[PDB]
Amino acid sequence: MSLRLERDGAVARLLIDRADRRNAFSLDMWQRLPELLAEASGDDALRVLVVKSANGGAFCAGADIAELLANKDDAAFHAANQQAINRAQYELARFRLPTVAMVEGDCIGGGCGIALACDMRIAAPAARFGITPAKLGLVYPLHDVKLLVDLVGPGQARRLMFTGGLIDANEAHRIGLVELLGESEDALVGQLATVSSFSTQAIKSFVRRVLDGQVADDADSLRVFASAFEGADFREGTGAFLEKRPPVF
Amino acid sequence: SMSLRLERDGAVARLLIDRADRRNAFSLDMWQRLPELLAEASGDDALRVLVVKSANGGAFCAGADIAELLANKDDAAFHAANQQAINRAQYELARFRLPTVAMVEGDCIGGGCGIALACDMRIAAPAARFGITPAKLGLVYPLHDVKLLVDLVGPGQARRLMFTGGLIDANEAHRIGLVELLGESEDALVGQLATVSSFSTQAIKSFVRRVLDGQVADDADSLRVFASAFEGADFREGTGAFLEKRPPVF
Amino acid sequence: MSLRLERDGAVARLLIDRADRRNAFSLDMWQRLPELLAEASGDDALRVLVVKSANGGAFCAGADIAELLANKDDAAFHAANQQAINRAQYELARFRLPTVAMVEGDCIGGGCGIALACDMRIAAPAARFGITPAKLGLVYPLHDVKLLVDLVGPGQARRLMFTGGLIDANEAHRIGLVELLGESEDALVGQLATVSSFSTQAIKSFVRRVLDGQVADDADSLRVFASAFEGADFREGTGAFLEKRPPVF
Repeated sequence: MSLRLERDGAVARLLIDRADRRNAFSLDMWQRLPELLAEASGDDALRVLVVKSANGGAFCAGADIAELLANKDDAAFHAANQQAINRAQYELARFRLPTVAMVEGDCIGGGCGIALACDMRIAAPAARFGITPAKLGLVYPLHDVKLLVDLVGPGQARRLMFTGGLIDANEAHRIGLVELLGESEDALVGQLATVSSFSTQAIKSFVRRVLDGQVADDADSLRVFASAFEGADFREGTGAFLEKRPPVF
Repeated sequence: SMSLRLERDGAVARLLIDRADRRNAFSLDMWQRLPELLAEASGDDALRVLVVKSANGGAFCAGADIAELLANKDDAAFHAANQQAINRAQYELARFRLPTVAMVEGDCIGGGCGIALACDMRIAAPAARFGITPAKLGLVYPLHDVKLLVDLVGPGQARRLMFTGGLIDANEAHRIGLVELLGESEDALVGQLATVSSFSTQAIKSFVRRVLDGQVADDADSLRVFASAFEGADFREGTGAFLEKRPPVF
Repeated sequence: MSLRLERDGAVARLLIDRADRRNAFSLDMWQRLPELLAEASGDDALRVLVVKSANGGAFCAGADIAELLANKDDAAFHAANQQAINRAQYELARFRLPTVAMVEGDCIGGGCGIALACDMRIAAPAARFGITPAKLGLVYPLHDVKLLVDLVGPGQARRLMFTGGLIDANEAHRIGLVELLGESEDALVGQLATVSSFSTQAIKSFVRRVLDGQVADDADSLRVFASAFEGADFREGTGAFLEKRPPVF
């Protein structure tokens, strides 16, 4: 399959495997993505989801161009495609566990949307980023405009979206589009896999609350904080600390 | 008075600050003039990008006309009118319908920094310097402009600059996100901005403004705007040009 | 005297003085902090508050570990500690005057919280930063999640909070966690102490309104702006300029 899930204990990988079209997404792939997220989310052992190319190279060149051109006069297709992309983007960005995009090549348009929906991004030296709807007279979904502005601010967001020009790995790192430069996700994934999954999931939800406009602590966020002390992970943390050993979460 | 003037050149318009003998400092009449020139530029259907720059290079804008400030220091009526005129100019520049670029080649201070902040993006040449200096005279900065600054550089850097009134150079402005690009000239960027879809740039600019105004999710309107693109002439030109392996002419 | 306040005219110093526990905070230090803020705030001569270690080295290694372990099953302690930390953080972040954190060593967990609640941070070359609740199965308070996201954005915030990994002074500077690199706060403090305190206090409040979600000027903010022209600092600013002398605010 051109989009598949691999589950390897604490780590799952969402793999994009369509090298002959530079990992371009078709409508069926967009529709499939939420199903794979649901499969991954149902695994209690999972600690981190990695999104990456199955074969290195391009991360995702964006829209399937043959599909775009074949359906350029098809209103039903455009509506279905809009909904599928928006669903996929919405769900990926709110996946319960930490998510990492490993970008080793071109990450364009809808591909950039996928990367933006992950919690953090690692860029290898060949990585390139761009958002190109202005080159076809199209718009970017507001959900994804917000993901972009959240990371790089409105100046860089407009620079990228108005021009549709590509930027390289170092510039993406400089402007905050990617958090890390590196050849592999292994080191980061190792760190993410060993911490408390109670903590990561709760903190992830707090960050989302802040991004959705929450300004101060309220009764619920105070309760979530306090609930940690009743949890098994806190008991493992304190027990491990007393025994001078690493906690095993 | 031609201390602020508009040049319209097809797809590109230039809002030129032309008061070299006062280092491009703004007087009240220039603040009044600014939205009038924006209205003229906006009425042009052929326009694709507005560039804000010095007519003569050097200083972009050294801030408030100091002679005017001192002469009117006890004049409450002047202060009221000046506050409202500046706030109108800033508000309108920040919401200009098309892409705007500030080309900064020298000192960009106070209200001058306000103008640069109200553009969509900024390019800084090597001699560009930036500062917000109201704390040196016991003044405040408008909340609208505080927000423009915090949007770009965050509250730590915003407070560093506004509390001290100290200047930063082009490289530090670039590092903290006050300017998006370093360069001697706007020509390359303007060329890119002039040749993309103006349907796209205007719609996207409005989306970014909705996000900055606190919009969190897509709604009926934003979903409609997105869908409307496929009914547009620019999309038809885009796909037609792609099939013919030629550049689109939007 | 683990936490103490020095008042030196225009400059006050909140000094963390517990070197034998790497400046770790106990409950009583958290409770003492707002009392010292109230004392500082009552001084009309004050222009800037500096938060720093009394003895260089670590800024604050985080929670008093012996205290944490001794109270691991004490619900009353957890409630009191949560309340004290949140109050201290809330009040420090809203102190009426400019605040500067001078970080010369490790700044971890609750220590990073204190640093984040200052207006700006200077890091010396040995400074290191980390937020580590995920290593103990705990959450970070939403107020402090917001302080972090405000500075570094959601990507870097999640990188730091999910891994609990430390970053060095240069990376903290690169991602916007600290505003300045330097060995000493003296130059910055000199600059802050000589500007208008009418201006700094008013501007600080405007920045806070923006962080709390204010998007446009309103009657109140227009009024605050206009009120500057009736103030003694504006008269001193213009009078000094006319007399070609430095202003004395």
